[PDB]
Amino acid sequence: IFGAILPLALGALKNLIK
Repeated sequence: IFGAILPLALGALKNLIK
């Protein structure tokens, strides 16, 4: 759940900034 959504988004972020 949140412990899976929060981390996922945390990565998507890296996929945005790089």
